[PDB]
Amino acid sequence: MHAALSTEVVHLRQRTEELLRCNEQQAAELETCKEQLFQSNMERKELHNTVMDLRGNIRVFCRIRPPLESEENRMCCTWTYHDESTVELQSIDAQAKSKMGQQIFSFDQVFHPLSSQSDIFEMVSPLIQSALDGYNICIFAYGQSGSGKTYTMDGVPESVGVIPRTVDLLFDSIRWEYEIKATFLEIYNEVLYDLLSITEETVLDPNHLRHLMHTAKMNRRSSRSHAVTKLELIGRHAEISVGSINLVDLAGSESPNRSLSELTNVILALLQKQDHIPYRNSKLTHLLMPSLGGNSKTLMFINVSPFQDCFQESVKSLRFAASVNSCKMTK
Amino acid sequence: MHAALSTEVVHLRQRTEELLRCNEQQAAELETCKEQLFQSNMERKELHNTVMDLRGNIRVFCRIRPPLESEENRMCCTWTYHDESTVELQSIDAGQQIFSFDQVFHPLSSQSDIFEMVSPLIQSALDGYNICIFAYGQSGSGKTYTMDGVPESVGVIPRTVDLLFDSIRGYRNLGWEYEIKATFLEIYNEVLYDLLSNEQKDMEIRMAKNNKNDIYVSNITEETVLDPNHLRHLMHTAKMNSRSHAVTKLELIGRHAEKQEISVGSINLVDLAGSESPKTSNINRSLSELTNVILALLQKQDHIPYRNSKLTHLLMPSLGGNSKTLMFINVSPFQDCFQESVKSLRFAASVNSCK
Ligand SMILES: Nc1ncnc2c1ncn2[C@@H]1O[C@H](COP(=O)(O)OP(=O)(O)O)[C@@H](O)[C@H]1O
Ligand SMILES: Nc1ncnc2c1ncn2[C@@H]1O[C@H](COP(=O)(O)OP(=O)(O)O)[C@@H](O)[C@H]1O
Ligand SMILES: [Mg+2]
Ligand SMILES: [Mg+2]
Repeated sequence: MHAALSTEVVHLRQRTEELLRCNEQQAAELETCKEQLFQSNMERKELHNTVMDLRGNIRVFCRIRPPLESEENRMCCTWTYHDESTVELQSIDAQAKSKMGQQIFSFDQVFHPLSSQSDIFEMVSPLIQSALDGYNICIFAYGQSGSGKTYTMDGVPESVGVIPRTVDLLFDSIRWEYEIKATFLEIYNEVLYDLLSITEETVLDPNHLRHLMHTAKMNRRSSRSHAVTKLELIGRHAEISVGSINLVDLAGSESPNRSLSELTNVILALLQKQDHIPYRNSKLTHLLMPSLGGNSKTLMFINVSPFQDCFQESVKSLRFAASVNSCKMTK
Repeated sequence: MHAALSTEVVHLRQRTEELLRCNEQQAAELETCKEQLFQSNMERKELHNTVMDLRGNIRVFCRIRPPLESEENRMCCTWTYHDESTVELQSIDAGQQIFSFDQVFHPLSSQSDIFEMVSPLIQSALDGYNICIFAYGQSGSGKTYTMDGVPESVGVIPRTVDLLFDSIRGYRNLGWEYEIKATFLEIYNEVLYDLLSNEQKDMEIRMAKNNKNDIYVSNITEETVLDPNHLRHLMHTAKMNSRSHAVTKLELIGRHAEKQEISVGSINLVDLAGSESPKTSNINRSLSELTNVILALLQKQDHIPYRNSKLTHLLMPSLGGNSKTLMFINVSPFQDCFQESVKSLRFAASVNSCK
């Protein structure tokens, strides 16, 4: 019995130890693997930005939101992702899939419904920073109501969002003298509201802005209005670099008041009709003019719903998103 | 005590079991992380190649060298750098001379400046692309100092290698193992010469083994670099060995055991012979043949006569397709080199002339 037991003890001891060093071996590799994956991710993004710049074409991002717990029984259409920038959608009924069929679109980046509010911002960040270095950055969220425009731009108190993570980046990148001119307005019928037509107030502290913004979001079928938000920056250091971080939140061009229809006519003009562009044919287009044409980095979000009942609309959205990413921004 | 050993056996089993599961869980993590790293690297390579395409798959640069300390008063012609792409020159003792490049390096541009144009292509070579770094110009323009450089200021090749080993080291953290095939040769009068041997012989350019498109130089010395010391040794052995072309080829062969993937690319650092006009008591063919192959590639042609010159045949698998080429046109900042400097630069005109 002694011998036998002895044999076990020895065996298990070697196994325990040989198995222990193996655990360390992996941990070392796991640790290293993360670092490398992290370095790889960082590279792709730097390169993804270099690429989008040299291209010139206004950046277009697709964001596909996940279904809310409420609509737990709401049918979804088939979604295929060919890679980081190409997304396809197919209807539940095959009688439409054969007749024209091939609903595949390719943008600068497609966000899966699992994407977080950070995975989004991390792609917008570069623009926000370039604002300080003297650049006019614009960014809106086209899409049908219920798609995610407001959730992307503003977001929810629980999580966050573009606009407000933007401030945490607008000040952090300052830590040279920087003066900021916050601005809020809205367009229901075709008139401007809030503190404007007239002006704004200056930013003082991150809290003051994080508040000034919350102040505006108050006083808000229901949302067929564009939510713009200007943010002029001032570079002194002591000739004065100036850049604005425009933030627009479109209404929704879903199957129907119709200002968005004039925005598309702009996009089309950004290619053909090089002669007179319908910039001055919409109160929205006018404020977004220094973005669609003039030297300015424009980033648009294309919010879409994964629901079948939204198919026709998703396609209209995706389809319009394609032409926009075709405009070669002068810059 | 049997009981004592008996109790240790149970606890050792509990420990082993609890250990087995910990390791198993780490395996699942590791595999996933490895799977994501490879894909992530695959997209990074794609993104990198896009940037190179955008900057141009065939770029031409100008590099004017500073006046030599061996002549304070030998004349310089009237230079005038219009932008960082255009440059002009003018004679003093006998239209307009204005040429555009992807970038113009003046006499103050350092070797690092030059390498900043190449550095990105080393990554391209490790990602399976074939690069061609060319140094065109008349004797004295600065071709050698550019490509090889000097010990006080190493040139393209030495920097390329240094970057190469560092990047190769890093890649091991992704599961990649890299090997470098080095070959050094000289082309004088359409005749190749091995710079790694003393034995006079014959080396013909035959088709590769795994591809009727790749090249193969029979009787060539193909060293498999063991480490930077080995390579260092070779490069020195080779320099020790005018009117010919010098070609230092680095073949980057990466292997990924786990994914069973390979990545084969190559850097072709060429030191073209002088482009001047000969006298009495030719190479200017393998040279014109080279510029034409680059011009032919630009105009996107079909029937390219690579096999025309010994050089264009050798670099054939690196002059077309995904391949990237940098043409550093060296120039002498002197009046007596006006005609030639204009000739050298004039090539840039033909390059961008391709609408
Ligand atoms: N990406 C997302 N992840 C989680 N929830 C989202 C996401 N996008 C939108 N939502 C939620 O979906 C609903 C519609 O979003 P919302 O921004 O109001 O659509 P829109 O503003 O385009 O009409 C809201 O209930 C919102 O809080
Ligand atoms: N950028 C430079 N800086 C300092 N010296 C240079 C530079 N370019 C060329 N030279 C020098 O000019 C001379 C010309 O030789 P080289 O560069 O090999 O010319 P080539 O290859 O065109 O025949 C060499 O002595 C070299 O060291
Ligand atoms: Mg809304
Ligand atoms: Mg030389």
